[PDB]
Amino acid sequence: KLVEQLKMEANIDRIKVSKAAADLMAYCEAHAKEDPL
Amino acid sequence: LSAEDKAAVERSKMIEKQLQKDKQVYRATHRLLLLGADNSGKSTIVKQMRIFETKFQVDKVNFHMFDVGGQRDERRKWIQCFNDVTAIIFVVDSSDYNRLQEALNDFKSIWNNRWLRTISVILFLNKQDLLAEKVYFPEFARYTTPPRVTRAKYFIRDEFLRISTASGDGRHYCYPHFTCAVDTENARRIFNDCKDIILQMNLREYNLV
Amino acid sequence: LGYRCRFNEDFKYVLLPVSYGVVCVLGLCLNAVALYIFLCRLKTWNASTTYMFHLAVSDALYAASLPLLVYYYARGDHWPFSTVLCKLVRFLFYTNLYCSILFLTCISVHRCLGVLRPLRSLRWGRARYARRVAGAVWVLVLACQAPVLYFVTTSARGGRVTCHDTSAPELFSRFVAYSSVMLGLLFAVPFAVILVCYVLMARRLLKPPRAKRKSVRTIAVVLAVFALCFLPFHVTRTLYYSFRSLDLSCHTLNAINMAYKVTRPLASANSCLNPVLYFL
Amino acid sequence: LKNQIRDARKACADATLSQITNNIDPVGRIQMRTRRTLRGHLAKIYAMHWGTDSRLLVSASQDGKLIIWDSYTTNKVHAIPLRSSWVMTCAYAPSGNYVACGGLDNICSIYNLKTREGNVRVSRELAGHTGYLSCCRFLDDNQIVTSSGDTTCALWDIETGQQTTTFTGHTGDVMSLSLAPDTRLFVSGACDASAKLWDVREGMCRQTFTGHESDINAICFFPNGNAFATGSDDATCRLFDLRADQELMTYSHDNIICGITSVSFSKSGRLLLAGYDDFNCNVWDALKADRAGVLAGHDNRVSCLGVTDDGMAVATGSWDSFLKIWN
Amino acid sequence: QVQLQESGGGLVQPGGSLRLSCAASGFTFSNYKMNWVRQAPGKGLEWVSDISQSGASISYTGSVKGRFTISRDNAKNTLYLQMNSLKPEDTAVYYCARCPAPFTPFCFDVTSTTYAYRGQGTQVTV
Ligand SMILES: Nc1ncnc2c1ncn2[C@@H]1O[C@H](COP(=O)(O)OP(=O)(O)OP(=O)(O)O)[C@@H](O)[C@H]1O
Repeated sequence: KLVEQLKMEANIDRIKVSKAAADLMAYCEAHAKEDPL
Repeated sequence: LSAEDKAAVERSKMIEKQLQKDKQVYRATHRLLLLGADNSGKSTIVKQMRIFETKFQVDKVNFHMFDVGGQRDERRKWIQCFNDVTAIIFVVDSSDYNRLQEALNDFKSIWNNRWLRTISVILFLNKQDLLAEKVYFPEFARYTTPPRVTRAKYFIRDEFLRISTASGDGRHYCYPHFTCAVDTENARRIFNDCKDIILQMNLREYNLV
Repeated sequence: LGYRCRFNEDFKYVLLPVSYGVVCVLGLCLNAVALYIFLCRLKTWNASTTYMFHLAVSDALYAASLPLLVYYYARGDHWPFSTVLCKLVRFLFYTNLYCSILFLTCISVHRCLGVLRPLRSLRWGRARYARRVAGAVWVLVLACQAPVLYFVTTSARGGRVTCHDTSAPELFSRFVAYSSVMLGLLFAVPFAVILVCYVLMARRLLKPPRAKRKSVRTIAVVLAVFALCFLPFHVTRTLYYSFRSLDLSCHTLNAINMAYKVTRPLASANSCLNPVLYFL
Repeated sequence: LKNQIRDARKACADATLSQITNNIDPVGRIQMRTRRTLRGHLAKIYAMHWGTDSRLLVSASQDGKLIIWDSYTTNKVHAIPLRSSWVMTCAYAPSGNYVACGGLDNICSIYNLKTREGNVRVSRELAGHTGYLSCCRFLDDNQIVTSSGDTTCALWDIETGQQTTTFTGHTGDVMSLSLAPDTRLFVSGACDASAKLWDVREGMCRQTFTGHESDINAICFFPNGNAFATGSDDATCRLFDLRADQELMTYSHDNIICGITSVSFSKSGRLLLAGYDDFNCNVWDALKADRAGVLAGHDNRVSCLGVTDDGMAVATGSWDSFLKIWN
Repeated sequence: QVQLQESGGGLVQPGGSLRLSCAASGFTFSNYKMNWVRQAPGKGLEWVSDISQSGASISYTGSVKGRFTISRDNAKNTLYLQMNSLKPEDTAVYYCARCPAPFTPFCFDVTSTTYAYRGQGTQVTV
């Protein structure tokens, strides 16, 4: 089961870390107005 | 000061009164955690003075023992639930010398855990009738009593007490008792040792220690 | 000053003011510190903490009453302030003294029940009843020390007026009866029950443990401190009052005045050290 | 073939979060003060949950009591006696008419609050798990996702009382779970120093994240659902991205040698609130990995910590039997 | 990914000597207490050795003292079990184990049936 799961999860559509960081930054910048903490 | 608000505060007051009534009986009872191996025969001590919950009363004081066994063999996470128990009961198969090393390591890991370092442990060396007839560790040659069955029983007790006194000072204590298979007085033992434990906490909070 | 014998109380103005001043300053200092810990950096409010808080309050009130008395003693037995201030000062002095005694008694009884009865005393809830016990103690001490306001007056003898501690003349029999009753009720019973409680506590602790002998050492220390501070004070005060009620020599009265006035600083020192012994 | 996965994760790594967010204005020193102290529980608080209405919260304690508080007025709406004093999880239904719990009894007990002229009673008991119940979260009034210490998670049907699907591929006891905002996925962190993303409909594991070093204790989804955080026993919080399939941040500082018990995000996701076993709580800059505040008001151990749905407050329960609302 | 890989497993006569070395990876070596875990044909999971994070506290099973001296290298991320006095009653599989938490010598769950931070093991036959 472990090798089958590894083979299943090895074929994924992974994107660049820069894009994920930019998306997180965009969300936190866009929603910073409505965070009362 | 509305009617609905006043009813809410009244209901909260009734709930708090019930909570105080429950607090009266919660502190007057003592929780005991039962630990040991599969062959330890801890259920024998359970049925003599009676997740399995065992409730018994000695000197009008209510004791409630918990033998949790519906779990896996990885207990580093759920053992944190038994943090405010009055005592931990350890039951040891003293007559099966093959597993005394694992029992000793189990007691050692209980002793040095950060979440159990303030909880005292009552020790029951259960299978003593089998130990007497029956009679690994190389220290039995040079060991001297502080027949041979007395040497063996006190040597196992001394191994447990050496592990206990190696690291536990001033916060929790070990209470070794020599249990038999048909003992009918372990309720008195648990009562007296919990009494000593609460006396020690009392002396700590009375600024005398 | 209708007295035939004249006391050579030249020792007082040198002994009593400095002792009262030092006791008051330390007492206020460490009692304020302990109250600060209790009200700011502590949320373990047991029965012991309740009794200790009330004891600290009584000690602080005693140390607050002391400055007027050191002023009076340094003024050469002259009280030019008022006639009600003298009554209030004596009333607060004795009220705080006996409140401290009764709260030490409450601490001793609590500790005795906790040690002799570790498990059965958990059955009945007594941590919340500590506030009721403390309030009853305060009410009882105030009610018992109310006649001090009547008895203590301000009278002028020569070129100076005096803050009477005992009573006015021609009323000494009533106050000696009242003081015998008060001495009985607020010292003979509390000291005896403190003695019994700590003796029984030590006894058991001594019946087997480094902790179970350190606790006995602490018991001996606190019991000896209470005895040394309070027993000679009350014994000499009773002897002084009885011999003034009777008729004796001037030298004997001077000697008992010596002893009473030198045992007063120990009574103040009890409030001085109580915080260090019971918290630190 | 784990080396191939590591190489593929390395190939997509071109901008570290510490570098791509190095020119962002730091937040101020977050100073939050206690507003309410909830003082009705007898023993240590084990868990808490917030109602969707952002006013009512449920909590669990060692004394086997389930108290529903009114955070605005500090008044206890309910006080439910449990059959077992050993619980570790609380769940408040989104509709607010049900409350669940569980623990060493291995049973998720469900209590109906909106009864007809009757007190709160056990509506159902889900008894198919093997290990101790660690976490449970209502999907709706009829579905609840549960994790336990038998290295499995399960989705239940409350009306019938048996599991619908089981999420079995995991090692070590699953300690926490976090529902996605879309309620179509959930992540679970276990004691094998790994976290897995599950599909509720498919019942299969889609991703695995193995950055941590010890037992993962808490897990929380990012507000947009594209990331999550994990607090573990290695005294370190880390941030993982579902799309990048790799760790992005490591909220670790020296002189912190205690495990993280609770993890929560703010409404915007800028603040990561983490409870610790060193008596206190920390506020983390999620995209800068730098400290921003401390909630030092508890006395024994911060066991639970949650941020309100509208984000107006953070409630932190502790082992000192007190809950605290912060703002 | 916490990975522990061992080596040094081969058939040895009742005499002779052997050495085992586990190559730790994926975690900080010097913050954790580590141990040695033994198996055998048809029995459970045993416990042989123990060493602290600093290396100043060593504990042995009662049947291995004076024969199975251990070592660790925080710089090289390795932990050893030098076997010198072998007996035929030593055929085993040896796993290099680790405490679950740092600064924590609990190792509560080290010898469990399933343990995440344990190595695959090398068969030491005699
Ligand atoms: N029988 C007496 N003979 C001589 N002097 C007395 C006598 N009784 C009282 N005095 C004097 O009267 C003063 C105060 O009388 P009182 O008894 O009320 O106070 P006290 O208890 O003696 O001690 P203190 O005066 O310091 O308060 C004392 O200074 C004392 O010298």
